[PDB]
Amino acid sequence: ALLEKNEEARIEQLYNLDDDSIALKECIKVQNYSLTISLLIALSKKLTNSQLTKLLIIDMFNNPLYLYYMRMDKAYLYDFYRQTDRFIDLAHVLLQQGKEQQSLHSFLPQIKDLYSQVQNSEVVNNTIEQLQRQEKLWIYQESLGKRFAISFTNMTLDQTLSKLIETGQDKQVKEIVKKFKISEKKLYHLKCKTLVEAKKDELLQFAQGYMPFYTYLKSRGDKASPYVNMI
Amino acid sequence: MNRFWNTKKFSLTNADGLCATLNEISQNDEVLVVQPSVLPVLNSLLTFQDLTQSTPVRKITLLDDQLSDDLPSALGSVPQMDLIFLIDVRTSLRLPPQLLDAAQKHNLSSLHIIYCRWKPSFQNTLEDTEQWQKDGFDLNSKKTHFPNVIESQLKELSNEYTLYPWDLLPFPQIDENVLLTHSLYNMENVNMYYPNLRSLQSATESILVDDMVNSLQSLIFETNSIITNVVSIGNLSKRCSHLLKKRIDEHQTENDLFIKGTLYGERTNCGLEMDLIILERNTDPITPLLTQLTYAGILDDLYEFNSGIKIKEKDMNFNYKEDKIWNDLKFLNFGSIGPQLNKLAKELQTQLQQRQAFLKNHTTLSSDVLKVVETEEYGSFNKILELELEILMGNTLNNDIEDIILELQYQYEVDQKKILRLICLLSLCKNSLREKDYEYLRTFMIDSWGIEKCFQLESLAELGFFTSKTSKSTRLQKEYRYISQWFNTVPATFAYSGVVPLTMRLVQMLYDRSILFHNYSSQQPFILSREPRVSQTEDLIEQLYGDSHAIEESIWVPGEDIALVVFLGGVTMGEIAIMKHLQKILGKKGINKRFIIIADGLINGTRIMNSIS
Repeated sequence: ALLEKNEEARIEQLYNLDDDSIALKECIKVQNYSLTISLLIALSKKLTNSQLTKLLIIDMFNNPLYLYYMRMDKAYLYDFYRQTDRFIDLAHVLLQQGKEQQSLHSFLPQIKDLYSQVQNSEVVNNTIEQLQRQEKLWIYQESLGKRFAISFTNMTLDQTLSKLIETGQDKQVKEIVKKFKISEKKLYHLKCKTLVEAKKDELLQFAQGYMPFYTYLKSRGDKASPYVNMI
Repeated sequence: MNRFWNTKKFSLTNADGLCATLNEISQNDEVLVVQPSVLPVLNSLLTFQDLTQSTPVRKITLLDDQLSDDLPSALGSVPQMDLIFLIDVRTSLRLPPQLLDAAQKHNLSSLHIIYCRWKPSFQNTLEDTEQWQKDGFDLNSKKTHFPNVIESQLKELSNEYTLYPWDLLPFPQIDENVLLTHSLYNMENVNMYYPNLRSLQSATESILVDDMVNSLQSLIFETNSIITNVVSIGNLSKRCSHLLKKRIDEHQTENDLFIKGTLYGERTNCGLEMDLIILERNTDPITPLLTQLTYAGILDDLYEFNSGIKIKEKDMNFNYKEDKIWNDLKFLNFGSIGPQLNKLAKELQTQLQQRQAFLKNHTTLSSDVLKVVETEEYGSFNKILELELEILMGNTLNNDIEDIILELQYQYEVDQKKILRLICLLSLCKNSLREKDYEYLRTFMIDSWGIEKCFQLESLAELGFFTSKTSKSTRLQKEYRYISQWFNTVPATFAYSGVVPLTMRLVQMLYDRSILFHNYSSQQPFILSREPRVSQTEDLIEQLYGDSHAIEESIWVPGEDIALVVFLGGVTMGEIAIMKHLQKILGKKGINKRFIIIADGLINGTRIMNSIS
């Protein structure tokens, strides 16, 4: 049967002979990728419904073709990944699922555990250190966000810092600097960045930076007399 | 058409076939239902007035979940004759669920759908007249096929399966010279080359290469051409060339191999040459990210072209087959548009009103574009240009880069995409970045743009765009300051920051080793060769890619010009501008050729950034 030269008649005969374990190899050898998905659909519908995974572990190797076919179901993609023990795939799938309904911190502990107990690489070590930093940020956000009812949730450092600078808490807003090792250069002309965006001149008493803030005051808005001749 | 590629002649066949099918549906009042992704392509081919006059259809709609609520409003109303859906299943191998839910709920009594496919040239004009009843039923097609393809999943409701295979072959839209095939996006707006899920790359790549090979086979068999020389570049191009060769050598009919013996053959030839130089976008990720300076490039990265060549904000069409003002200004530099427009306006004063309307619209659009370039974060459009020009030649110092990256981060407001593209270019230009800067750059990125940015910087850190100093897919592992010595990219050039694209010189070297003669040359096999050849140019490309096997040269025949330079991975439209310059300069030098640029879909920097997200 396999000596045919029609690319469809021999595919039909091999499957019709009940030797449905070699036609897949021929199909992936010819690289049609259009009849193969049809063959998978036909073969899945007539069997115990549980030996598909058994066939796909040994045969077809990884070749995520059928996985790509089921990408918008989110149900069949779960149990197969769980059984195959592809924990990275499960973590990415649940990450994408959380990305949908504007909620990522809810799924964060799972990533903290899925990427945990991996013992396979060192970039994952950097990822889990970043996750530890995120957890420290979250616990500090909860600590500082509950003293005053200002409705602090999610957001990033700069988003929190920008509103924190207004009505700033001295010796507390700079307290996080030593905890997170914030760069000195970035924070210099940032308080003015967060102030003059609204209606006002604290930079005048900020003389304790460098060149750029001259242009920044020149950019936004008059009153060019401050700090004319510091150089 | 007939060995002379009349590109505009390709347009008529698709329209004629669609009109014939729609008029053969039923002689009544019809309502058309079109998939959202394929509708812009159809509107770019058939106008609404022509569609109404040629066939009795009087309504067009869209596949949406809104139709489910409108099933009792829109579907319940009208329905004079039937409902004819139109779907695209060439990729993603899955019918949209909208029709599945609408069939069972509204309970349609007549289901007819249209599915697109490439032209089956192997059907060879129905193969005469079935050989006088197959010489007594000696041949038959009943059950001599698999029960169904893809649509086998449709086995519910009724038996109303009046499928209709509308044919489709590539046709040019943006310009006469360049055709375009839409195989780089799915129905979910996911990139076909850079998907946002790092678990299924191999299958997606295989599907893309298969579809590209199918389209090339369709065009080749339609035009009746005989490829003689192939210059494959990269890894994927090797598989593409081998698959195309096998498929051509298998499915070809008779009565042409006899011609293949007469033409060409042994001990003789007839002086006909076609070339099939193939490239991959991953080979040169240096120049999909630079800032566009040509008119259509500037108009493109600020307002994204859809599947059809048009824009949402404006109303006038940019089609070249009815207007000539757009023909002479599309690819010119932005600076040389004003005075040219002034001269065009002043010359008509001494001297039909359609021309006046066209020039007025062009003047208004140019004024609006010029106004929006400035006053919108003033200086950024130029500052990015100076920074890119400084980086390309190489002036990075010790830790000074961290000062300038945040210099325009919040002094002038700017989008995330510009910063990400610029930092990717920074990390790619030097071919390596040390281990003492990621710890700060990644920290600042995750600090300023949320927590999900770590996933982006991790996923993007394996395709080669974001690599660290401490089945290869043909990455690039050579310093760019070296490439500025062998090649003369930085001195003739436009549409960029005065830099020649790397693909430009890669194709230049195949026919004339002049710039390669000035630097790194003591002897060459030739100076002006008509046929494409690669010899004594291995070591330079051995170190450039880490393997002396990316270059492939194939001769098929044993023994003025049409060159098919396909582009697997999108076309940065600035390359199209320099392709015409190449054609002109080569024709001036003595070698006369014609270039057709096959594209799988326009690609651009920002359009890439949403892809890997």
